[PDB]
Amino acid sequence: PRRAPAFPLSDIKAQMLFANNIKAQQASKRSFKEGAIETYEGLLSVDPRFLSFKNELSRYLTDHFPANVDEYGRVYGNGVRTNFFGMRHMNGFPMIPATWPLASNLKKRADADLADGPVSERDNLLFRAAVRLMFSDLEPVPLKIRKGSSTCIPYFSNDMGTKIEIAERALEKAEEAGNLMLQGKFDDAYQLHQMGGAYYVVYRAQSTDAITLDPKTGKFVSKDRMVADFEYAVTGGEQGSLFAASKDASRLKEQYGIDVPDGFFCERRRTAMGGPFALNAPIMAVAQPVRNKIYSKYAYTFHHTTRLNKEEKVKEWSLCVATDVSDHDTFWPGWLRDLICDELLNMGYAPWWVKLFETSLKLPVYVGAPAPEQGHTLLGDPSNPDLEVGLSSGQGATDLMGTLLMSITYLVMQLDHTAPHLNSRIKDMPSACRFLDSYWQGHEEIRQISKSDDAMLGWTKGRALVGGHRLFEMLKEGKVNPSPYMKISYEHGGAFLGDILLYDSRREPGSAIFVGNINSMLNNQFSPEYGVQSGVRDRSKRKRPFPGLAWASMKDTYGACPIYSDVLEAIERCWWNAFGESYRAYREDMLKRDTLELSRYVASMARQAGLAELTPIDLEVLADPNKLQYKWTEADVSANIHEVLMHGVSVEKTERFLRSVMPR
RNA sequence: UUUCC
Ligand SMILES: [Mn+2]
Repeated sequence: PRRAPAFPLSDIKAQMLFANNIKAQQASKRSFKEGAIETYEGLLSVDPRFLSFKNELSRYLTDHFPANVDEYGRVYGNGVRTNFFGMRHMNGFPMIPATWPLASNLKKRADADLADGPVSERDNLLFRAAVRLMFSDLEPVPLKIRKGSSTCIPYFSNDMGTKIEIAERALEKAEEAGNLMLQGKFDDAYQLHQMGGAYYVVYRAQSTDAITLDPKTGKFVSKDRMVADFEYAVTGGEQGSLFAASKDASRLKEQYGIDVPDGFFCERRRTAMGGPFALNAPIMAVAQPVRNKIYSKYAYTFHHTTRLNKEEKVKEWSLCVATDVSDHDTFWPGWLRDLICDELLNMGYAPWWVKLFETSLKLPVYVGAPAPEQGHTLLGDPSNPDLEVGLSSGQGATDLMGTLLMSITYLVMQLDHTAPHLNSRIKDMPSACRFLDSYWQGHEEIRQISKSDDAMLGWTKGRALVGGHRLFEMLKEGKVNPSPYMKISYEHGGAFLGDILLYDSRREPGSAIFVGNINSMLNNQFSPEYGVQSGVRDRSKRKRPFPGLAWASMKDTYGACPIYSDVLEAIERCWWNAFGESYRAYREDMLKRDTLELSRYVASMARQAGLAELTPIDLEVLADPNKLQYKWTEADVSANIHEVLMHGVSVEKTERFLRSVMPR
């Protein structure tokens, strides 16, 4: 196919993406930046003591607590699934270069042998039924906005007052914008209502990534992460190249004079996309009600809170298969965007709104700075959005899009390889809807719990069970992809939304339990993805508002991990060796300070009443709001806490907008 | 100095 058109920042098509204000102009030109993060107040991620501590702790834990994962990927025993070398990165210094995002993934899907559409009429009915059950009996709620998040293109505002106006104006003009777009007038819709333009592409750190220690050599080896250069991204991989980014941290020595201990590497960087907020608002105003619906009526499959919440569902199963999807977002199929839109139109959704939604999934991307001297290039033409990047992370319903794709993909897997007898129940729209409605409520012999690309597939006793074992066996074999839609395999060390499924000697769901992933405690405490941003006065606007609070929820979140005690002690000990102080005491102080600071933000918080009213979820979220993105939902957090992090647009304004969008 | 329960 066509190479995607590309425009340098100086071109008028890219200039038009940035308003005439300093923030926007700076965001367009920002060059590649790196530097140690402030892991905790006053402590840099590359401080020699800190790196010395990480070297001792990581070797020690790996030594004493080797992974306990069987050949079917189930974890048992110490609850450890891999070594602990993941903490060995110079946080804040990225691998170079980061990837150019692929402008079209059609070829990437075809070459991996994935389908370019529903392969059978049955699958077509199931994807559409997913749309009818998800988008149908919605209740308006206010549109909530994350504090301090940017409106990206074209204003790049972080001001709540300005964001609320942008959103309200957007709900008011979405209809006119959509209609413009239905007429092919995208430049007009963008110019008049800022609905269009591009996603603003930033690079985020995945702070821990695999590292192994080669026994032969005595040297550590970091996992290679492949990246696409510009030619490759704009040609969907037909030209250019895909190569291993460089994680070597040696350079930090001559560049910054930072001492780099042996076996420490640069961080894996991932692309992140900020959507043009005027376009996302009208999408988010539908998305939230959709979530409220599936997390209530289809709570069994989609609403996951605690380890025990998950556990209750899974222990009733006779077989539990922990799947893995490779690179979900970039393999996500545009044909599903078109199928969902087509079905929304059949259900009676406003065409103008469907068009806004369709366009949000075909938008050009403005690439910032993947490496020193590269970037500042707009991929795709905003005048006629036609990219196929897969799923953009900043689209307003990204989680729902991944969840609809995968939930149906895993059901198909179960039907295809284990439950042929259920096919006669899926004959037309009504029966598809009935069957999927029952399956999602956990009422069938095949079940699943999922969220985007994480899931656990279940079989109760019955006809499908024997097929379930053959599927599992097929996955263990790993030679044949069990799905025509995405690359599915089994998770090496089964886990679900952060909890590892700990199996005893019987290796059966009924006697298994969900424990916290101890390695994640270590990633969160010693390799955060951001520094403490102590320069940002308003903590509610920071990426890590109250880091100290996580100490208070630690026992609750990881206390069930078998080596919990051991890990806390190895930490205390290495921290002693490295810093001459008690880590525990260090965290109790951090805990007290943040606990006090938090009352400055909580109205109902007696200007010093404890943390008495806060749940463990509340605490993890206050220390790391990102978990509200990949793990929990607004509804899982105390309302007074929710207000610290979010602000809403009037219920009356969203209600009126939603009435003009929905069928009935 | 920049993203979506
Ligand atoms: Mn998993």
